[PDB]
Amino acid sequence: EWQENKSWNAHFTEHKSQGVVVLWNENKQQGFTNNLKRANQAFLPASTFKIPNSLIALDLGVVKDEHQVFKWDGQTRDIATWNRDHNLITAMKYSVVPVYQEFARQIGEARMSKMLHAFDYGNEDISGNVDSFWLDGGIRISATEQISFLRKLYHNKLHVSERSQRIVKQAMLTEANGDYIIRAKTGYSCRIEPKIGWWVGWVELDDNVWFFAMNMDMPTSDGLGLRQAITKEVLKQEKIIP
Amino acid sequence: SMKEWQENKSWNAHFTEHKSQGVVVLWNENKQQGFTNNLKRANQAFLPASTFKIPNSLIALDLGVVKDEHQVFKWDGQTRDIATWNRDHNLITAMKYSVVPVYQEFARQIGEARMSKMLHAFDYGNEDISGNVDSFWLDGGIRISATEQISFLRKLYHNKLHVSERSQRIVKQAMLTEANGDYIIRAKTGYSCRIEPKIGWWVGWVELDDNVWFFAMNMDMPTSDGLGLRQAITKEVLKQEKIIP
Ligand SMILES: [Ca+2]
Ligand SMILES: [Cl-]
Repeated sequence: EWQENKSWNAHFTEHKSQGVVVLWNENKQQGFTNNLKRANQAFLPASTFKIPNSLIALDLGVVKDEHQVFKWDGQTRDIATWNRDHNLITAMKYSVVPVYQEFARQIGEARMSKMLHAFDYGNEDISGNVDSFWLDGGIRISATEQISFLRKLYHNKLHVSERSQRIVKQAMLTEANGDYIIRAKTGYSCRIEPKIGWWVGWVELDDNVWFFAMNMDMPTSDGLGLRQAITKEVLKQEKIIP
Repeated sequence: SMKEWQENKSWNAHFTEHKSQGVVVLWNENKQQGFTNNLKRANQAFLPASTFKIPNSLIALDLGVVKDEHQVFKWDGQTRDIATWNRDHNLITAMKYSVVPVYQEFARQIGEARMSKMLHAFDYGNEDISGNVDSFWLDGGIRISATEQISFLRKLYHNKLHVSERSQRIVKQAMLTEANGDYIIRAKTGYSCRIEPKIGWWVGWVELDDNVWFFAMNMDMPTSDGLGLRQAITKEVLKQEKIIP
């Protein structure tokens, strides 16, 4: 079931914003959120789509392994970290859109649609550019739907090879210490209103796993760090992390 | 500057500062070159102690003794000195807390014949497991040097060991120790505390955006009070060489 804890809204309004956090306790099969309506509202996934895009590119052989080098095309884009060679690990880390646009072109519309239907990923609608539909096209996915998809990935239940799922979970690694491991992906939907930031993933503990998906209003890029900061505030307050 | 192995005695100051002695060995994967404060000790073979949990994990996975990283190894109900051992574990947490009893059971199930054959294929150390099948890495005959640990770890990193790619990916997951926006460390600690010379170990690697740095260190450990020096001295070297900030 789901519990709504409206008191968590303060975590957003104290930053002059609005948003949703969704938590899932895997051992207890219990969900929590500050806002049930928005937890189930579907938005563009923006660069959180790099999780399914990575899986499809690996399973089909577009990407051989996490070491294959994708050479910079020599065109200088706005984010300096994009203007260099990458592998799957660093393309995820710096959210290198052009590398993933090339993945999508090579996958093709037909195979992309077939795979997203098999994943049950959002509204499964890739209209718009084959190479940008997750940024300004027709695909929409909610925070609760992100949890469902991530749970399948965590348990190697998606209809792609076990190897592809293990490689993407490695590439999602974001933080690790003696208390917890976070595997996750950020997103920033900055073209189509409502402009929002995403953070989706999970926290591995010794004894349990907490899945999470959050999004928040993002009228400018100045607030992007609040995606992880707000989430961690909630995790700390609830004694999931120290 | 073309030498495969180069001695840099300036790192000794990190040992001297902590009234300690030992060896740090680094390997720059992009440049295929190595660095150490003590070439002689870098090539001296010691009991691996709990750094042996890396090969032991690989063998148990590949033979099916361990199904995967979620299988639960129930506590046998016997209360031992390290409190974190006295509970149920999986591969991730058994590696993290270095739960010896779990891996002793692994070794008994693998058996001496299959254990010997696998270490031979791994070319691991002196490949000699005389002693108890269940404790030879703690007080038996197997010995491995720091440079030999590097070579073995490089094989693991590239999935070049003879076991399945899946077994190798799982163990590399279980070796995860630290990760942030600057680096990822996959490593395993050890403490040889039964047979002289008593020593501590830390072996593994540091993943950067555009390179990997393998490391293996051991140091004299007359009592357990200095165990934190294994990571501290290693990190002091990594900082001096600008590998981590
Ligand atoms: Ca595959
Ligand atoms: Cl990992």
